[PDB]
Amino acid sequence: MIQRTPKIQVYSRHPAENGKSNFLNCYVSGFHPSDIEVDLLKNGERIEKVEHSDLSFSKDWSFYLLYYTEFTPTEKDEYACRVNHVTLSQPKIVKWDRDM
Amino acid sequence: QVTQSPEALRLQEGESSSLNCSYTVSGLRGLFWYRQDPGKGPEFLFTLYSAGEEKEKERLKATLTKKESFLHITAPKPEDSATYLCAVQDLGTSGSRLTFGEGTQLTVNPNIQNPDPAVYQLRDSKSSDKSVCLFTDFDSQTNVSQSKDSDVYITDKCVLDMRSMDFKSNSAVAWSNKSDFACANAFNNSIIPEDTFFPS
Amino acid sequence: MDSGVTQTPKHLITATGQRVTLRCSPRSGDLSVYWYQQSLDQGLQFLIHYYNGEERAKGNILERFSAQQFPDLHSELNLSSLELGDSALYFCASSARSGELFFGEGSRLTVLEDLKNVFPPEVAVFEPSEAEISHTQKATLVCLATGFYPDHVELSWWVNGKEVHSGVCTDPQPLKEQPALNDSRYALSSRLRVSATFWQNPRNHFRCQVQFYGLSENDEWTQDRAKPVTQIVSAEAWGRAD
Amino acid sequence: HPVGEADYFEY
Amino acid sequence: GSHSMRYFYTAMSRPGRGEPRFIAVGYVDDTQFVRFDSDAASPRTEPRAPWIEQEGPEYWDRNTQIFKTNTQTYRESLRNLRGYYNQSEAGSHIIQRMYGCDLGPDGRLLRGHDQSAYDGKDYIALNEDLSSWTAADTAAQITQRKWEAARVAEQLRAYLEGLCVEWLRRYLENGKETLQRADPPKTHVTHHPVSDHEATLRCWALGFYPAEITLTWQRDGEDQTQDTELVETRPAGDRTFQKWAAVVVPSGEEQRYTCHVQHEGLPKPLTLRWEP
Repeated sequence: MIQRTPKIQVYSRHPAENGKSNFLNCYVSGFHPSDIEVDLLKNGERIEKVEHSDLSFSKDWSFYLLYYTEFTPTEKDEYACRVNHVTLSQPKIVKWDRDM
Repeated sequence: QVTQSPEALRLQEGESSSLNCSYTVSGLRGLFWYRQDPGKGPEFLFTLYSAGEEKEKERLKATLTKKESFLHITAPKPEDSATYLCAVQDLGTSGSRLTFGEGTQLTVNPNIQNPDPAVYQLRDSKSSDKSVCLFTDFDSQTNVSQSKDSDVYITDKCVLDMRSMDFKSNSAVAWSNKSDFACANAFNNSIIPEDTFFPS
Repeated sequence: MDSGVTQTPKHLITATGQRVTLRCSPRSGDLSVYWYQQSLDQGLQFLIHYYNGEERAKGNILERFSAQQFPDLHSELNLSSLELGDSALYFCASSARSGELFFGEGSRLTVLEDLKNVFPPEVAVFEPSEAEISHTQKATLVCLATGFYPDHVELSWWVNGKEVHSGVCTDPQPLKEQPALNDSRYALSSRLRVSATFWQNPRNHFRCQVQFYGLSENDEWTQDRAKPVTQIVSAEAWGRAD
Repeated sequence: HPVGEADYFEY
Repeated sequence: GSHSMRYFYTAMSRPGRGEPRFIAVGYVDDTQFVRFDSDAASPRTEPRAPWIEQEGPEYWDRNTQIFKTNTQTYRESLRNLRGYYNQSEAGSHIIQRMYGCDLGPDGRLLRGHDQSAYDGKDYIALNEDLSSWTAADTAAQITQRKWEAARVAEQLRAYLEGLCVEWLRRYLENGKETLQRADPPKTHVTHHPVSDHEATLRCWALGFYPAEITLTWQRDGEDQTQDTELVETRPAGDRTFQKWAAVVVPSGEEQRYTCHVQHEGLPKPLTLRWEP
């Protein structure tokens, strides 16, 4: 009951097109307690100025929020989301792939 | 936010009336009725919470609508004379504060069974020849007029209740600090019942 | 009757520019204190609200007014730099868990320009006319409280050492002895009516008591008469068979 | 619009 | 159609003995519209939706005063709770509360809610009758007694049936065209080979509002359920939502699988297949 681990999805706002401006989303949900660290990455390196939606919680009491930033996907560049929460021994990295 | 009507009520004993309290509030937490006697604090009467709720205790009955509350007083007695205060709590504000109306000041004019209107002269007990004039036992419809003479002091009418022998009586007092002041002429400015007893 | 809320002092008379403190104890079991003000020809106005030692909400209380709730749960309201328009009834209430507000008996404040015009009442008792007794078989005594300033009097009737309420009525308001004068002194009258038989007993004793609220013993007095302190003035009458 | 909590609404 | 309003409260204590943080968020369906955060010098309720900006200063002060008072009282509640459960000062705990009203297609109230949790677990909840309580344990029973003595249920009921419904109808009218318009999902099926167990058939639903949706795979006209991977409904960031459902298929048998989507914006369920 005490603590719940964050569920994580990395994804684009619109379907990915190699020349077209988009938004990169990392949605974190299902966690407790409420303190969480989320970073988006480009080629393994941290993306500077990211925005997030305000923290709220679901019907089962677990917390959720969205991290998002503008990006233009290419065939070359790697994108990913890095998350830490009290429940994790080391930060959890989840790669972005445009098929999920 | 809370408006009561009428401002002042002047009823006869036995004459029913209903006192209005209009309210505007974001959401009604509770509507309150209080009674305040002169020189006293508001005394709790009723609380009503939802449209269509009624509460009754003896001669008083309070009802509630979306827009206002009524305090119905049935066949009121002299004892019912007081200021009746309406107040509301709001669901849109924290705590339990009341917002009050300005109240309805009710006076119930008592029935007088057997009026025996008379003006008597009373003498100080101590004393050094001091005196008072008492207009007493007049009916419910006669009233005591003020004097334009600054050296003559005349009180308002006042009802005494001798609960022991089911007997009420009205009276007013007149006195003057000097010069030809006979009780025969004391209440001269008032309409005086033609049957008033004047002892010699 | 009385709710259980205790408010002191019942009466305050003071000068402009001065400071007063009013006291309130909530009902036993109530943890909140609300302060209200009632000015003449005006309804109750919310001032300030406390819960369990903490300020909770604030009405249209002036900056020169201040209050606190103590660990006792009792509360003090402070009014400073007093003005004439501060003259009013100040009520406190405590709230019940169930929501209802229960009020105290109030503190009445009178603020005067100065206190040189404060006067206690003289009181006299006027004996029933033989004519009334003969005509009605009843007997009315009249009490007169005269020449007092300001308005703060409580008149009561005492028959054989006990206070009576049956057969008495006293004027709802005092009379201005000199109505055109702003600081006019007041007069007040009261009647007690007994049976002629009751008055015709020389062992029956009647006393009119007027409690006057005036200066607070600590207030300064430079005048040549006696300091018009809070005091009771009485007059009395014995029965007459004859 | 939220609801206001009256006195004594603590857990 | 059907609509709801919900306020979510969070009151959480800090280590040692610092001042607990109170946060309030208000929602119409899946649209946030207000926020208050007590962790500031001069905290104020803030708009989070265009249609609430038109509300005058008195509206905003009423909100702020409710939330500022709650900041103080929810602190005492946190102390009360750590007494019930014999928990020490340091010492981080959380009261969560959700309440509000649901409206049917007619605009009349279907049901009210008031629900509390302590440290992420159900603690006390207002029953459907809006007049009685369901308490999780003996500690919540102590809370229930306090709340029965203070007639909390009756006052909440009055709110849910009036003020709640009245203001929700206002926001719905003022925010119509966004709140009262259902965007249907844009749907397609993708095909990703993997050789071992052959291929993935992923069924997408994108750009839909509101969030409520059903995505299921059928084989020969039969709900698969057991071997279907369902992803959590996620926000696209532009106020719409996204969801997919995928199954692994034995290659040249794609045509016996159908995807089914149910949504408020769809007059009937869509039956979808893989397009070669």
